[PDB]
Amino acid sequence: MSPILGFWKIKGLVQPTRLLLEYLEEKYEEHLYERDEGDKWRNKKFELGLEFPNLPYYIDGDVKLTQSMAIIRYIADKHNMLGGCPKERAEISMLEGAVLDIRYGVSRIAYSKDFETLKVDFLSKLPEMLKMFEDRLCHKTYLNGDHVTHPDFMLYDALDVVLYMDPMCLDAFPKLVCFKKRIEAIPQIDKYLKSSKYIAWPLQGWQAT
Amino acid sequence: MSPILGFWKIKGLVQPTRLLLEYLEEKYEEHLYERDEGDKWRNKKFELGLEFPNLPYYIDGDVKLTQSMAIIRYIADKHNMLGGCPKERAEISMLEGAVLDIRYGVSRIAYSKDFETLKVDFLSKLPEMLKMFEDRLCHKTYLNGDHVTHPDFMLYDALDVVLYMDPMCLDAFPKLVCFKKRIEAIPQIDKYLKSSKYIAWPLQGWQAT
Ligand SMILES: N[C@H](CCC(=O)N[C@@H](CS)C(=O)NCC(=O)O)C(=O)O
Ligand SMILES: N[C@H](CCC(=O)N[C@@H](CS)C(=O)NCC(=O)O)C(=O)O
Repeated sequence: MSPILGFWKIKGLVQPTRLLLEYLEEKYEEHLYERDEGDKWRNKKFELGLEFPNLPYYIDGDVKLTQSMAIIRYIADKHNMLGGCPKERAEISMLEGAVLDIRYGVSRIAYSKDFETLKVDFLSKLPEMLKMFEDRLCHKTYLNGDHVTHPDFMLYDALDVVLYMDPMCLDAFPKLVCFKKRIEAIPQIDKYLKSSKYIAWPLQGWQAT
Repeated sequence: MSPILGFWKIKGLVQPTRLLLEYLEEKYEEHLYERDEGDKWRNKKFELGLEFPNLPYYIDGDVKLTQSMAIIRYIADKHNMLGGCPKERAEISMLEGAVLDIRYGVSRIAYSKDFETLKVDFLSKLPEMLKMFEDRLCHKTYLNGDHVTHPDFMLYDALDVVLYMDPMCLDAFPKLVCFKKRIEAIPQIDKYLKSSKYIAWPLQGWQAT
């Protein structure tokens, strides 16, 4: 059959994956659970055949995956986009785990209570990470070269997110602010963001702060 | 030259990498910073040539990597151990991101203050993850088959850790308790754990709780 991706109905960690799939004009159906269907899940949580039930999940009829990072890499690997050799592949991973630092850093807090108190403690160190990227896209169109690569989409995420936390963190960093438009300027990505399938909110679990 | 790995002087996220390297009888020198040398770092933090300075780092004279996960995968990829095809590689990733859930879950708290209060909230959900593994090693010697694979070592980590947090979480889960001995029963892994290079404490940043 044609790919079946599932996860809640938000952005969390599936979005980067959404964008990528979309970017490759891939065919896929979505299983979305609401703010109240939190049990509709609890039921099929096993019925599916995942050796590691969790969210999001992906069934290829060729595979049954859990773990968000594993899902996106797969979709990638099925397009040569993972690498060419040890050196390059470990380079995207580096880029990968780099974009992560931001994102996870965004939730290791967002759910807690001292947000307004811990975000400050984050925002102090935020720019030191962001800039690193800046220097990357200085003489490059996308984090790796002329071709795209999932990390590009994963970054487009961290950014869209942070920019709700403080729409100024990117001024000092110009090239990044172009990377965003550059991405949002890919036909594919456009057709999506302007349609119905696009989830504009929330960024995490409805429960979050 | 011969590989050069660096990180603080603890376990954190480098250990799984340590074990693996050791397992492959690889040659490598270690850059270890003490509890007070927290500035000895701050200096070379850039002097090195990492496009994404952070800890741990690895210089192959072929590459300069940051991001712990990227480092271990590399060492792996340089031994066919990463996969064979899309399906299998995304399977180790799944196993990968699975072992992660435990470990990170162990620090998203360990540093905070309500440990003794949040660990309970963790330990309630711990077994639901652990068991998943249990069912994996039921009819297998290691998380993937007869051959080893880095995730095996990453798990041997989560375990050695948790078992300081509550030495009973594994009783109900027998096969895992064998996996531990099974691992600690690899000549290589033995020669290490019983030597000087082995770091027995702490599991995280000295600062931690
Ligand atoms: N580290 C994540 C683990 C998943 C996770 O944290 N999932 C959340 C999304 S906010 C979900 O609620 N999980 C389902 C569950 O707890 O059973 C991954 O690789 O997918
Ligand atoms: N997600 C980690 C990022 C690193 C991290 O959290 N590193 C800690 C180890 S406890 C270190 O202190 N980082 C150095 C720094 O902040 O400059 C990775 O992939 O390596």
